[PDB]
Amino acid sequence: ASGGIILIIAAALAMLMANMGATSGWYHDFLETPVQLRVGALEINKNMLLWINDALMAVFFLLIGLEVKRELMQGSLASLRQAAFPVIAAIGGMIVPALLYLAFNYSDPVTREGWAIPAATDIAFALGVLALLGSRVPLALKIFLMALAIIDDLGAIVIIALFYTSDLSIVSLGVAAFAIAVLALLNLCGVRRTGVYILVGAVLWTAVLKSGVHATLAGVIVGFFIPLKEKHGRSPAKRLEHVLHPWVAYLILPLFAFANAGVSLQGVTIDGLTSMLPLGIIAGLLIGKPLGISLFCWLALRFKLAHLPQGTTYQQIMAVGILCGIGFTMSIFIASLAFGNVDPELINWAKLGILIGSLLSAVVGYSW
Amino acid sequence: DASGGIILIIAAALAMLMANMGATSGWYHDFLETPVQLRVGALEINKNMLLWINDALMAVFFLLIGLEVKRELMQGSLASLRQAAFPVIAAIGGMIVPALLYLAFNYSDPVTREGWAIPAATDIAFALGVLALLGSRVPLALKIFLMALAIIDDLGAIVIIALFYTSDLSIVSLGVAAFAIAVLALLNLCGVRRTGVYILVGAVLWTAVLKSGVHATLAGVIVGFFIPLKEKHGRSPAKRLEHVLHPWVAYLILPLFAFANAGVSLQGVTIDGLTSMLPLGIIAGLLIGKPLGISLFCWLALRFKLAHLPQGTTYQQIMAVGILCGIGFTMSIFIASLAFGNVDPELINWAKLGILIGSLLSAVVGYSWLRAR
Repeated sequence: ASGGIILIIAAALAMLMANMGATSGWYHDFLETPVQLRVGALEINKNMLLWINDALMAVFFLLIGLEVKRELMQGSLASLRQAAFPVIAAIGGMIVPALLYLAFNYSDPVTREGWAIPAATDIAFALGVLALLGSRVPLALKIFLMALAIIDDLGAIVIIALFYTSDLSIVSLGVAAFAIAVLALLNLCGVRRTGVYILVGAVLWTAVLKSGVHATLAGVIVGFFIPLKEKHGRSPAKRLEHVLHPWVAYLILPLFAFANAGVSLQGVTIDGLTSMLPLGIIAGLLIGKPLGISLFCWLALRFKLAHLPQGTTYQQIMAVGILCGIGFTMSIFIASLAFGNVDPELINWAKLGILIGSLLSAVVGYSW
Repeated sequence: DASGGIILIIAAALAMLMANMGATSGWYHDFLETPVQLRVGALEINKNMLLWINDALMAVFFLLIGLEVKRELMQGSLASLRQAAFPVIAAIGGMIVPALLYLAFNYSDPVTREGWAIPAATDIAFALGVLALLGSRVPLALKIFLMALAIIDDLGAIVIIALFYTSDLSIVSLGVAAFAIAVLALLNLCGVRRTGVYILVGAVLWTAVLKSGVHATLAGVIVGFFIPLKEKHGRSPAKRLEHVLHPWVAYLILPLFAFANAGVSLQGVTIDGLTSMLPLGIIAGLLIGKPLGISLFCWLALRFKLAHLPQGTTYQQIMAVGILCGIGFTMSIFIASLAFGNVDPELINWAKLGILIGSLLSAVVGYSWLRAR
C-alpha cells in the first residue's frame, strides 16, 4: 500500500504550496510557464503543465497497455465469460456518474462537456485503500477492481480521443499510422528487444505531440505491441511492466499529483461547493459510482448474463463501488482535457469537486 | 564482432550519397541546418538540428565511455596504481605529435590554428572494427591497449576544448551542474544501485549544460563515472548497463552520428583544395602524426626504463596500431564540429575531407601492413 501514501503526501504538499503566501505564486507561475518549441516552420506552444502532463500520462498509460494485455490474455478479461462481471460493473460505473453529473450540468453547455470527469477511478489510490486493510481481503477483488477501473479510464480516454478531441494534422496521422505499422511488423516478425518498440513508440508520441490525449493513447498502443510470449522463460512485456511499476507508483503519479492537485482555497465557501460543477462531480463520484456499479452488478446477477468472483458475498461488490468514487489523479487528468482552452476557473472548481468527492468516497468506503 | 565498423561505413557512404546526388542534396543539407528554438519562459536555446542531434548522440556515446574507463581504470587493463602506464605515455605522443604536425601547416592562419586537436582523435569503434576484421588471433591486450589508448586522446581532447576553447555557461547553469554532481555523490556514497536514478539525475546535468556541446558531452562521462561498479550478488549496475548500452552505440548511435555528420558535397572538389594547409594538416597529423608519434614515444619510453610491454608485443605490431590510430572518422568529425563552430561554414567541410581521406589512407595502410605481420 506504499504507493498510495506517497501519492497523498504529494497532493498534500501541492495544496500546501498552493495556499501559502510564500509558495503560492511561484507554484502557479511555474505551472503556467509558456514553452514554445520551434522546429523550422513547425511550432508547438504548450504551457509547462501541459508538457509535463503529456509525458507523465504517456508512460503511465504505457504501463496500463501492458496490464490490459496481460489481463486480456492471462487474467480476468481473458475469457468472454470471466470478463462479464468487470465490464458490466464498468458501464454502470460510467453512465450513472455521468447521468448524475449531467443532471446538475445539463443546462450549461460549457460545463456539460466534462461529463466524463466522475467516470474515472484512480487505480493507485483505490488499490492503496484496499491494500491498507489488505491483510486478508479476497484476491479476486484486487484484480476485479483493477480490471474495473482500467476499462472506464481507457474507454473515457478513447471516447474523448474519438469525438471531443480536435482533429490532428494530415502529416501527423501519416507518421502515426506508419509508426503503428512498424510496431506491427516488429511484432509479426517476432523481435523481442523492448527498447526498439520504445524507439518506434517515441516517434509515435512525437508526431501527435500537439494533442495531449493522443500522446496519451500512444502509450497504450505501445503497451499493446510489446510481446508477451514466454520464450526461454523470459517475457518482454512482463519484464517491462515489472520495471515501470515502481517508477509509476513512486515518481510519475506523485509528480502528476504534485503538479495538478494544488488549488487555492481562498474564498471557497459551502455555497460555492454546492454549485452545479463541483457538486455534479461530488455527486457523480460519491453516489454515481456505487449506484451504477451495484445496480448493474445486481442486474447482472439476477438476469443470468452474470458471474461472481470467489468469496464475494455481493456486499463487497457495492463496497468497492464506493472506493471507485476515488477519481483523484485520473479525474483530474480528464478534467484538464475537458476544460482546456476555456475559462481558467472551470478546472479549479473541478479539482475541488474531485478532491471532496474522492476524499468522501475514500473515508466512507473505509468504514466497510 | 566487426559488424559495428561495417555498419559505420555503410552509414557514411549513404550520407555521402545523400550529399551529392541532386535529388537528395537539397533535403539533406536543409534538414541538418534546420533551426530549432526552445523557449522556456524567458530562457531560450537556439541550435540548428544537427547540433541537437550531436549533443544527444555524443552524450550517449560518452556515457558508454565513462563506464569503460572506470572499469579499465579501477579493475582493467589501463588500471590505476600506475601499473600499465605504457598507454599513458603513448597517448601524450598520440596528441603532441599530431598537433605539432598540424600546426606546422596552419601556424600562419590564426583561424585554422584552433583545430589543432582534430587529428588527435581516434574512432575507437571503426579502428577495432578493422582489427576484428583480422581478429582471429590478435593479442587481446593489443586491442584493449588500442581501446585504452584511444580514449585518453579523445577524453583529453574533449577536456581541453571544454577547459579553454569553449564558450561560457551562466552561473545558474554552473550551479545546477554542481548540485547535480552533489546528488550523484550522495547516491554513490549511499550505495544506491538503481541505474535509472543515476540517469534521472544525469538528465538534469545534461539539460543544465545544454547550451554547450562539450559540457553536454562531459556530462555523459561523469554519469558513467558515478554509477556503482560493485559486484554485490554477482550483479553489477555498471556492467549490466554497459551490456545494454554497447549494442545500441554500435548499431544506432554511431551510424546515426556518421549519417548526420559525414556527408560532404564533393562538387568542385579539386586536388588543389585538398593540399591546402587545413585538410593536409589533418591528413598529415593522422596518416603520419599518429604512427610517427605513437611509435616514437613507445620507443622513447621503453629505452629509458619508464615503460612496460604487453605480453605478445613484437613492437612492430604497435606500429600497425599507430597507422590504425590515424582513423579519426567520427571522433575527429565531432572535434572538428566543436572547434569550427560560429566561424566560416566551409571550415568544417574542408576539415571533414581531411578526416575521411586521412582515415581511409590510415585504414588501408593499417590493414594491408598488419595483414603482412
